[PDB]
Amino acid sequence: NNYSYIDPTQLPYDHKWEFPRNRLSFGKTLGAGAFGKVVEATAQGLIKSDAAMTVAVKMLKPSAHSTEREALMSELKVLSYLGNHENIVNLLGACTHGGPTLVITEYCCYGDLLNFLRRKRDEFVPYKVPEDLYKDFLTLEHLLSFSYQVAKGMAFLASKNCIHRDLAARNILLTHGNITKICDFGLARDIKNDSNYVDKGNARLPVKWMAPESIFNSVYTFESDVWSYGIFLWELFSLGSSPYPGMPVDSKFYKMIKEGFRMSSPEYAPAEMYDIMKTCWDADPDKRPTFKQIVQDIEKQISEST
Ligand SMILES: Cc1ccc(NC(=O)c2ccc(CN3CCN(C)CC3)cc2)cc1Nc1nccc(-c2cccnc2)n1
Ligand SMILES: [Cl-]
Ligand SMILES: [Cl-]
Ligand SMILES: [Cl-]
Repeated sequence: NNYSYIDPTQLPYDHKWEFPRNRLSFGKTLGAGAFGKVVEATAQGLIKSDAAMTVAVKMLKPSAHSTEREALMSELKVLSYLGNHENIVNLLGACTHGGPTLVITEYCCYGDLLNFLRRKRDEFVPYKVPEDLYKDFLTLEHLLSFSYQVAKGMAFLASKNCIHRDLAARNILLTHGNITKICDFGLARDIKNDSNYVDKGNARLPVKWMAPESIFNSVYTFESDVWSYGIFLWELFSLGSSPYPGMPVDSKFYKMIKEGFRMSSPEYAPAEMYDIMKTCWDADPDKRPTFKQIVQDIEKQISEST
C-alpha cells in the first residue's frame, strides 16, 4: 500500500470541491505518463464574479486500468484531507460526477523547479545581483528561500502524517514571486522513460533519492522523506544536476550506499546547507533532523545573510 500512516479509504471527499466539468476548456499537456496526464485549462465561473482563470487539471488516459482509477480518487481524497496550504500546490476543485475523475489545481507560472534551475544555471549569481535586476537572475538568496519553503511544506505534510515518497526538484513547482509549491506528478510522469527512475523488482523507483530503508526494506516514514529532501538540496545547490553524477544505479551503487558513501557538497552549496544534507543522509533514521528542525535551521541562515 502507498499510504504509510493515513487511510484514504476513511477520508471523506468534501463536496465543496465539486466543479462542473463543462466549465473547463482543456489546453496544452503539462506532463503525461503511461496512464495519466496534467493539462492546462481555463475554468469559467470558478471565481465568484465570473472571471476566467487558468488552472491545471489531472486526469487519466484511456490506457488506465482499475488500479489507476482508484489511485486518482485516493489522491483527490488526500489533497482534500490536507486542505489549503501555501507551500503545497493549491487544490481548487474536482469533477467526480458525470464522467471520469478530474482534479483541478492552481497553475504555476514558471513550471517545475528542476527545469527552472537548468534554465537559470548559466546566469546564476551567488551574491548581490541593481541595474541588472530586470534580468531576474537566479541568486543564492533564491536557493535558500526555495530550501526553506520546501522544508516548511514538508513539515506540514509530516504534521498531517503524510509521506511524499518522491520528493525531488522535478516534483516542486514554481509560481510568481519565487514561491515554490510541493506537488506530485505521480501517474502524470513518464517514469518508464525517465532515467531518474530505475528498474527495481517489478517497479520503477527514484532510487538516487531514496533512503536505504526505503530501497532495501520498502519502509517509508517521516525520516525517509528527510533523506530525499537532502538529495533535493544537492539538486538545488548544484543548479539542477542529477545526483551521484556518472554513477549508474547498479550493485556497486547499492553497496556504496550501504557502506556509507555520500555525495560531496555541490559547487554552490553554503557549508551550513551541506551540513543539513549530511545529517539528512544519516544511515540511522533517528539521527536525521526533522523537517521542523530543518525549517528553524534555514530560517536562522536566512536572517544571518541579511
Ligand atoms: C492538477 C494536479 C492534480 C493533483 C496533484 N497532486 C499533488 O500535487 C499531490 C501532492 C502530494 C500528495 C500526497 N501524496 C501522499 C502519498 N504519497 C505516496 C504521494 C503523495 C498528493 C498529491 C497536483 C496537480 N497539479 C499539477 N501537477 C503537476 C504539474 C502541475 C503544473 C505544471 C506546470 C504548471 N502548473 C502546474 N500541476
Ligand atoms: Cl477516472
Ligand atoms: Cl501518505
Ligand atoms: Cl564536510
